[PDB]
This record gives sequence, structure tokens and C-alpha cells, in this order.
Amino acid sequence: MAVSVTPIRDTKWLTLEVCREFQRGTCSRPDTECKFAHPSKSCQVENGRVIACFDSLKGRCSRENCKYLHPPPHLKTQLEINGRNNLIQQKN
Ligand SMILES: [Zn+2]
Ligand SMILES: [Zn+2]
Repeated sequence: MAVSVTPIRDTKWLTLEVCREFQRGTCSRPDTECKFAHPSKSCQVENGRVIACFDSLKGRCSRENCKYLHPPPHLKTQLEINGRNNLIQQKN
């Protein structure tokens, strides 16, 4: 479906890294101010990274156990600019 029914074939700009100090509960900033992402409980992680909620960014999310990182003000600036670096080109 990646090239015929669903164009959301990847998350290259949304797959934000996790905070290293938060992995041992020794970080010094909240999720709203840190340099990396801070998963809650239901948030799914892969290879030391977490996917930001595309549904929350596009205006579709309504979950209570969302597996994706709702983007904080300190990282929305990074996600905007990461998205702008790829949204400028498409073929399918
Ligand atoms: Zn942190
Ligand atoms: Zn969400």
C-alpha cells in the first residue's frame, strides 16, 4: 500500500531521539524543555528513538493511550524544520 493506497510509507522527520539521562531517571528538564524526547508509558520506541504523533500534528488524534510522542514546544521547532526539508519533494 506504501505506493498505491497509503503515502505515509515512512517517518524520517518524526522519529525523534530519546534523552540519554532519562533512560536512568537522571535527566534535569521536563518533556516540555529537554533537547530530546521523553516517552510516557504507552509510547513505542525503536533503536533509541520515538516517533512523534503525526495524527496530533495533522489534526486527527483523539487517543488516551497514544503510542506516539505529542510534540513539545522545544522540539516542534526541530520537527517543523525537519519536515520542511522533505515535504518540498514528492513523486507518489
Ligand atoms: Zn532529557
Ligand atoms: Zn497522538
